Amino acid sequence: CFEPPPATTTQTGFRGLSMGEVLHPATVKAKKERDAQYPPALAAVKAEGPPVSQVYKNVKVLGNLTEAEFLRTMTAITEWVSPQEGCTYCHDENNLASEAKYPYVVARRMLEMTRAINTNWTQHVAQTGVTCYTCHRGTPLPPYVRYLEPTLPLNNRETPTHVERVETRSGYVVRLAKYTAYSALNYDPFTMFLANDKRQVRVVPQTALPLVGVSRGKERRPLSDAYATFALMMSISDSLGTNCTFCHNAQTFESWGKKSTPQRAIAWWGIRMVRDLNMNYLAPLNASLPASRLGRQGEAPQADCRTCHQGVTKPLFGASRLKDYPELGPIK
Amino acid sequence: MYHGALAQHLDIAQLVWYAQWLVIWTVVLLYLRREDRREGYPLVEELPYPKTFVLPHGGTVTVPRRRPETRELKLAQTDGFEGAPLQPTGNPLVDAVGPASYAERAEVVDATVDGKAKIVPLRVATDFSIAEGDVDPRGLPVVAADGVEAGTVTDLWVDRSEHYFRYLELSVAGSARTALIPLGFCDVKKDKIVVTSILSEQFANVPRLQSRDQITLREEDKVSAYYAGGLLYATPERAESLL
Amino acid sequence: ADYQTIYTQIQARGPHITVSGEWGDNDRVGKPFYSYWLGKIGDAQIGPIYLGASGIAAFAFGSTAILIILFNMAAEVHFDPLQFFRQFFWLGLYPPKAQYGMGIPPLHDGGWWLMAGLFMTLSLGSWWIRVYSRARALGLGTHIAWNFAAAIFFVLCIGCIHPTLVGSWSEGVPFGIWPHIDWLTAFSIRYGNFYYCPWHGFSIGFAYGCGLLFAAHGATILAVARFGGDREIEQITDRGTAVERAALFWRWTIGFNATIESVHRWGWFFSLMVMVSASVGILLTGTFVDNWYLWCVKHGAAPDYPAYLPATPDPASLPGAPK
Amino acid sequence: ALLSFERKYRVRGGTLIGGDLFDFWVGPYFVGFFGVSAIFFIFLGVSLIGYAASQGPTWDPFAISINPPDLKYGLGAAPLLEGGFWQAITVCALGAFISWMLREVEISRKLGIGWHVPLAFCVPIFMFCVLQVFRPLLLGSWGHAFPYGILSHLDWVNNFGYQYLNWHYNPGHMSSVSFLFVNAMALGLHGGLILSVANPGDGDKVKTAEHENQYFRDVVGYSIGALSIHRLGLFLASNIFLTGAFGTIASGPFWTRGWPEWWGWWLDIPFWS
Ligand code: BCB
Ligand code: BCB
Ligand code: BCB
Ligand SMILES: C/C=C1/c2cc3[nH]c4c(c3C)C(=O)[C@H](C(=O)OC)c4c3nc(cc4[nH]c(cc(n2)[C@@H]1C)c(C(C)=O)c4C)[C@@H](C)[C@@H]3CCC(=O)OC/C=C(\C)CCC[C@H](C)CCC[C@H](C)CCCC(C)C
Ligand SMILES: CC(C)=CCC/C(C)=C/CC/C(C)=C/CC/C(C)=C/CC/C(C)=C/CC/C(C)=C/CC/C(C)=C/CC1=C(C)C(=O)c2ccccc2C1=O
Ligand code: HEC
Ligand code: HEC
Ligand code: HEC
Ligand code: HEC
Ligand SMILES: [Fe+2]
Repeated sequence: CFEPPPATTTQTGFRGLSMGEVLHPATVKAKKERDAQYPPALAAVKAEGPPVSQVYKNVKVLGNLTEAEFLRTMTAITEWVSPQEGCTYCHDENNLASEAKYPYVVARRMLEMTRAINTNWTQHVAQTGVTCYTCHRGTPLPPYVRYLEPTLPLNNRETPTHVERVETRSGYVVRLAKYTAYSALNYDPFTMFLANDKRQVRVVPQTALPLVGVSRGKERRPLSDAYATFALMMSISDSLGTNCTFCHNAQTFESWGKKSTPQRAIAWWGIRMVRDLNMNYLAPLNASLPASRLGRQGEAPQADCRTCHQGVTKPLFGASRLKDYPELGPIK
Repeated sequence: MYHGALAQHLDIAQLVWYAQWLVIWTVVLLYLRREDRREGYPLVEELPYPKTFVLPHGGTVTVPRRRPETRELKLAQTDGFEGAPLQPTGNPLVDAVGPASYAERAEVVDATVDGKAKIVPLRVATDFSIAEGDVDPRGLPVVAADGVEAGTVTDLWVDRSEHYFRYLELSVAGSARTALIPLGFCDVKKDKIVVTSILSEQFANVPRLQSRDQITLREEDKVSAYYAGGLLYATPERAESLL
Repeated sequence: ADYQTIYTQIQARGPHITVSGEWGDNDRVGKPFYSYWLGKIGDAQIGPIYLGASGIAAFAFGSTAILIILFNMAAEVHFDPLQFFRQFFWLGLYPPKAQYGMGIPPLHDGGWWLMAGLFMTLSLGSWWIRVYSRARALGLGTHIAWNFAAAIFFVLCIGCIHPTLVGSWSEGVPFGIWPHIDWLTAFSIRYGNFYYCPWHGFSIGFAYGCGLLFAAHGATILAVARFGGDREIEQITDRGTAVERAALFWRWTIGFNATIESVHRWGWFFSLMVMVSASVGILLTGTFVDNWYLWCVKHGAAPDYPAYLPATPDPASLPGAPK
Repeated sequence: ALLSFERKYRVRGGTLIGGDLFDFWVGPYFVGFFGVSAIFFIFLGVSLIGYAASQGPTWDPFAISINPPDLKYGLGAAPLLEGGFWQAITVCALGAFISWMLREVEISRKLGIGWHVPLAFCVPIFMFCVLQVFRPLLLGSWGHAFPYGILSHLDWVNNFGYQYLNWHYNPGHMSSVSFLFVNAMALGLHGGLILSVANPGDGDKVKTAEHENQYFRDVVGYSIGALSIHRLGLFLASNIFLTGAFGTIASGPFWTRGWPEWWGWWLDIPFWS
C-alpha cells in the first residue's frame, strides 16, 4: 500500500515551484543492479590485416573491419542477443556464411539499424549510444516490445494470466491501463503516436483567443485528442520512471523557453527516433519473421520508449560502449 | 480574426471580469451588509427599511425591537478610556450581567405548530418517554463543582416540536423549591449529574419560573444565562488569568 | 464543557408529527422507525418519504439513464461479472471520439452517451420540480430550489451547453468514476491550465468560503447551544442572548458581524456563486477564450520565474528538424 | 460605538494571561495579550513581505511571489534574498494565526460560550502546518513548501499535483474533494431551509420547526434536526483538511510513484488478475 522513507528528490525548476523527480531509493537501487549486468567491453584487438569482405564470403555490412575485429563484433553480439544459445542461434553450424536461419537476415538489418541510431540520431542518443544490449538485455526477443494492441505483462519474461492474454477480451482496459500508468484514459498512445507519423501530439492552442474558421464544428480537433496526448505522456512518464516536471513546467505545458527543460527537447527527438525505427526498420521485418513472433494483425514487434529506458531516464544509467565498439557507429 | 475580441485591446472575457467583481461587491456592501444591520442598530454611546415578521400563532413583530422599558445594569466603569471594561457593582449572577445577562425576549410560551406549549415537563407530556438504552436521571443526585450534593433530579423537560430534551428540573435541598438547568451544563452519568458551572450554594438563587408546568422565552434565557454566568463568577479565581 | 454539542446524552421518544401541506398529504408513504444510534448524533426518526408525480419521474428517468450507462460498462469488459466488480472504477460510457460537429453521433461512438444524458437531464428536472413544489406546498420559500437550479445549470453548462456553443459533443463529460475525473485534465490542458481562468478562482474561493462559513457558523451555533441557539427561527423574530453572544464574539474578533438571519444569507449566496462562477467560467471557455494562461500572459497577470535549467528552444523551429 | 445590546456584556475577565493590563477594547475589536501578539506578528510579516516585494522585479499584485529556498539549503537558514524572507514570513504567519486563535479563546471565555470556533480554527492552522512544515521536514528541505504569490501559489499546486502524474487518483484527495462539494452542498440546503421558513412569501405566515423537518422528510425521506446539522457542518467542513492532509503528507515521504498506480492493490489481486 505504501513506501517507507527517506525519499530521494531533485530540483528541475526555480525554488518553490515544486518541479523535480521523486525517487524511492530502494527502487533506484533495484534498477542499477539490473542494468549493471551489462557485459564489459571485450579488449581491443589487432588493427592490421585484410578486410573481411575479402576474407569472408557473405559480409554485406561489416566488410571494412579486419577479421580479428570482425569476430569480436560476433562474440559481443552473441553476448548481448543470444548468449544462452550461442553462435548457432543465427548461423548454420556447418556453414557460417549461410542465411538458412531467420535470425541471420534479421541480425543483418538490425546491425544496420544500430549503426543508424548512433549516426543519424545523436540529437537523442548523444555520445552515450545504443548497442544490441540496450533493447535485448541477453535474449533474442527483448523484454519490452509493442504490438498494434496492448499486451500484458509489459515484460515478456513473465507468464501472462488468462485475462492478461490478448485473446481474452475482458482484460482489455486493464491491458490499456497499465500502459498508461494505471489510468482510465481510453486510448492507445503507442499505435497512435509512435507506430507511425500520422498524428500530431500538440493540442493546446498557441494563442489566447480562438482562431476563426477552426474553433467551431467539424473544423475542430475533438477533445479526444487531448485525452490521447495525456495518455502518451503518462506512458512516457512511466516508461522513463519519472514525472511531468522533469520535462515541463505545469504552469504551461505547451510553452518552451524557460517553461521546458533540456530533457524535453531530448524527449522530442526520441519521438522522431522511435517513429523512424518502427516504420523503416522494425514493422517491415514481418516478412522476415515466423508467425509465432507476429501479432494478431501480422505485425512485427516494435519498440517504445520503455524498450530502451526500462524505467530509467538514461538507459543503463548512461552506460556507454561507443568507443569500445566503433563499428556500431557513428559512421563517417 | 478571433472569436471574442473587440475594439482597442479589449475582449469579451475582460469585460465580464469587471462585471463579476461589481455584482459581487454590489451584493456584499448594498445587500448582505445591510441585512446584518437589522439587529443592534443604530449604535449607542445606511440603515434598512424595517422588516416585519407575521407570526405563526397570531400577531406581528417588526425588528429590531424597541422595548418600552430599559433595564438597569448594575455595573461600573473601570477607567476613563472610551473602551474600558465594566466591573460588577452588586452580585453579578442574580443581577444577570456579563455572561449572566439575559435578552429581553417576549414573556410568551414557545408554541408547537398546532398550538400547544413547546417546552414542557414529562409529567405533562404523557405521550413522551426516554428511549430504551439511555439513562433516566429522575431521582439521581445532582452534584456541583465543589463536590457537594445540590439536590435531586425530579423531572425532564422535553421539546415536543423536535422531540429533544432541553432541561433538567431538580429540587434544591434545604430551599423546598425546584430549579431548571439546561442539559448543556449536565454531564449525565448512570448514578449522578455533574454541574461544574455553579457551586452548591448558588442553586438556591436560580431564576424562579412564574408557572410550574410552563416556561416563557425570557425565562429560558434567564435560567440559561445564570449557569453561563457562573462559569466566570462561581469563585473569585474563575475571573482572573489562568497563567 | 458541553457534551450535548458532541452528542445527544438523553433521547426523547414520542408520537410522530405531520405538517399538512396544501396537497399530497395522501402521497406520504411508509411507516417511520427509530434508530437509537442515529439518535445520538441526529434525529432518530427515519421516514416517511413523499412520492408525487415529479418524484416517480425523477426515478423513472434517473434509473433509465443509469441502466443505459451500466449496460455499456458491462459491454466494455465483455460481460464478465468479476471483471465488472474489479475494473468498475475504470469503466465508462464515453462521448464521441470522432468529430461529428453537433450532428447526432452513432450509438457505437457517443450515441448512447447523449441518450444517457437526456434521461439524466429529465431526472434532474423532475427532482427540481419536487424540491420546488414541496416548498410551496408546506408554505415555504423557494430559496432551496433556486440554489439547486444554479447547480443544475452548471451540469447543463458542462453537459450540453458548452459542447453546443463550440459545436462538438466530444467536449462533454464521460460517465464513470475515473473517466469523468480524467475529463478534468483533458479539458484544462486543451484550454490552457484552468489555474489561469479567473472564474475558476472565484469558484474555488467561494467553495473555500463555504468551508470556512459552515465551519465557523457550525462552531458558533454549537458554542451557544446552552442558550438554545439552535432554535434559529425564533432567534430571528425574538432576539435571544444566544445570538447576542454570537454577533459580539465575531464583532470583537473581526470588527463586524451578521444577524442570525443574514448569516444564512451569506452561506446561501456563497454556495450559489460556486456554481454561478463555475458556470460563468465555462460559458467563456472555447467560445471567447482558448488558452487561459496566454489570456493571463496577454493581460499581464501570469507570474514569471527565472530559469533553473537553461532556456530550451522549441526543437520544431531548428533548421532541418523533422515534422 | 456599541451595539444596542452590547454594553451589558463588556465585562472584565476571560483573559488567559495578562490580567487587567491587556483586557480592553479598541473600537469594536477586543484586544487581550493575543490581540497584541497578533498585531506584532502581522506587522512584522507584512513589513517583511513589503521589503521582499520591492527587491523583486514587479509590483503588480498578481505576479509578485516570495519563494522558498532551493533544495540544497535543506532545513538550514537560507539567504534572506534567496529564500530567507520566505522563512522569516512563515514564522510571522504561524505566530499571528495561533495568536488569532488563542485570542478567540479569551473572547469565548468572557461571553461564557463554548470554545468551538477557535477549536474549529485550528483545523486550518493544522493544514497550513501540513504544507509549510511537516511535509518539508518529511522530505528534507524547506524548498518543498508553496511560494507566497496570488497566482504563483497555484503554479506550485499544479507542479505538486503533476509530480505524481494524476493527483485526482489520490485517495486522500478524493476524500478531501468530496467533503468540499458536500459541505458547499450542505450549506445552501441549511441556508435555504432557514430562509424558506422565515421568508415564505406574500402575506404568508412564518412557519415552525416542524415545517423544516417535514420538508426534508418529504423530499429526501429523512430530517437531521436543527442542532445536528450545525454539528454536521463543522464536521463536513473540518474533514476537508483532516482527510486531505493524509493525501498530501503521503505523497513523497510514503509514496513516490504515481497515484493511479496506487490502486493496483485493488487491481492486481491474483484471483481476478
Ligand atoms: C487539471 C485539473 C484542474 C481542474 C479542472 C476543472 C474543470 C474543467 C472545471 C473545474 C471546476 C471547479 N474546480 Mg477545478 N479545482 C478546484 C475546484 C473546482 C470547483 C470549485 C469548480 C466547480 C466544480 C464543482 O464544484 O463540481 C461539483 C458539483 C457539481 C459537478 C454539480 C452537481 C450538482 C447536480 C445538481 C447533482 C446531480 C447528481 C444526481 C443525483 C446524479 C444522478 C445521475 C444519474 C442520472 C446517472 C480546487 C479547489 C482545485 C485545487 C485546490 O487544486 C482545482 C484544480 C483543478 N480543477 C485543476 C486546475 N475544475 C468547474 C468550474 O468551476 O469551471 C471553471 C469546472 O467546470
Ligand atoms: C493545495 C492548496 C493550496 C491553495 C490552492 C488554491 C487554488 C486552486 C485557488 C486558490 C485561490 C486562493 N487562495 Mg489558495 N491560499 C490562500 C489564499 C487564496 C486566495 C488568494 C484565493 C481565494 C481563496 C478564497 O477566497 O478562500 C475563502 C476565503 C475568503 C473568501 C475570505 C476572504 C479572503 C481573501 C480573498 C484572501 C486574500 C489573501 C491576500 C493574498 C492577502 C494576504 C494578506 C496580506 C494583506 C498580508 C491563503 C491565504 C493560503 C494560506 C495562508 O495557506 C492559501 C493556500 C493554498 N491555496 C494552498 C497552498 N488557492 C483561488 C485563486 O483564484 O487564487 C488566485 C484559487 O483558484
Ligand atoms: C495538478 C493539480 C491537482 C490538485 C493538486 C492539489 C495538491 C498538491 C493538494 C491539493 C489539495 C486539495 N485540493 Mg486539489 N482539487 C480540489 C480541491 C482540493 C482541496 C479540497 C484540497 C485541500 C486544499 C487545502 O489543503 O487548502 C489549504 C488552505 C489553507 C490551509 C488555508 C489557510 C488559511 C490560514 C489559516 C489563514 C490565512 C489568513 C490570511 C493571511 C488573512 C488575510 C487577512 C485579510 C482577509 C484581512 C478540487 C475540488 C479539484 C477539482 C474539482 O478538480 C482539485 C484538483 C487538483 N488538485 C488537481 C488534480 N490539491 C490539498 C490536499 O488536501 O491534498 C490531498 C493538497 O495538498
Ligand atoms: C474547513 C476549515 C475552513 C476554515 C475555517 C475557519 N477559518 C477561520 C475561522 C474558522 C473556524 C476563524 O475563527 C477565523 C476568522 O476570523 O473568521 C473570519 C478564520 C479565518 N479564515 C481566514 C482565511 C482563510 N480561511 C480559509 C479556509 C478555511 N477556513 C477552511 C475552508 C482560506 C483558504 C481556503 O484559502 C483563507 C484565505 C481569515 C479571514 C481568518 C484568520 C485570519 C487571521 O489569522 O488573523 C490574523 C492575520 C492577519 C490579519 C493576516 C496575517 C498576515 C501574515 C502574518 C503574513 C501572510 C503570510 C501568508 C502565508 C501569505 C499567503 C498569501 C498567498 C496564499 C497569496
Ligand atoms: C485598529 C487596531 C490596530 C485595533 C487593534 C485590535 C486588534 C488586534 C484588531 C484586529 C486587527 C485585524 C487584523 C483585523 C482583521 C479582521 C479580519 C479577520 C478580517 C477578515 C474578515 C473576513 C474576510 C471574513 C470572511 C468570512 C465572511 C464572508 C464573513 C461575512 C459574514 C460574517 C460576518 C460571518 C460571521 C458570523 C457567523 C459565521 C455566524 O454563524 C453568525 C451567527 C449568528 C449571528 C451572527 C453571526 C456572524 O456574524
Ligand atoms: C545473430 C544474432 C548472429 C550471431 C549470434 C552471430 N552472428 Fe555471425 N553473422 C551474423 C550476420 C548478420 C553476418 C553477416 C554480417 C554482415 O556484416 O553482413 C554474420 C557473419 C559471420 C561470419 C562470416 C561468414 C561468411 O561470410 O563466410 C562469420 C565467420 C561469423 N559471422 C562468425 C560468428 C561467430 C564465431 C559467432 C559466435 C561467436 C557469431 N558469428 C554470432 C549474425 C550473427
Ligand atoms: C532496440 C532499439 C533494438 C536494438 C538496439 C537491437 N534490436 Fe534486435 N530486435 C528488436 C526488435 C523490436 C526485434 C523484433 C522482435 C523479435 O525478436 O522478433 C528484434 C529482433 C532481433 C532478432 C530476432 C530474434 C528472434 O525473433 O528470434 C535478432 C537475431 C536481433 N534482433 C539481433 C540484433 C542485433 C545483432 C542487434 C545489434 C547489432 C540488435 N538486435 C539490436 C530491437 C532491437
Ligand atoms: C519528458 C520526458 C516529458 C515528460 C516527463 C512529460 N512530457 Fe509532456 N511533452 C513532452 C514532449 C517532447 C512534447 C511535445 C511532443 C511533440 O511532438 O509535439 C510534450 C507535449 C505535451 C503536451 C502538449 C503541449 C502542446 O504543445 O500543446 C501536453 C498537454 C503534455 N505534454 C502533458 C504532459 C503530462 C500530463 C505529463 C505527465 C503525465 C507529461 N507531459 C510528461 C515531453 C514530456
Ligand atoms: C533506445 C533506442 C531509446 C529509445 C527507444 C528512446 N530513448 Fe531516450 N535515451 C536513450 C539514450 C541512449 C539516452 C542517453 C543520452 C543522454 O542524454 O545521455 C537517452 C536519453 C533520454 C532523455 C534525457 C535524459 C537525461 O538527460 O537525463 C530523455 C528525456 C529521453 N531519452 C526521452 C525519451 C522518450 C520520451 C522516448 C520515447 C518517445 C525515448 N527517450 C526513446 C535511448 C532511447
Ligand atoms: Fe444555522
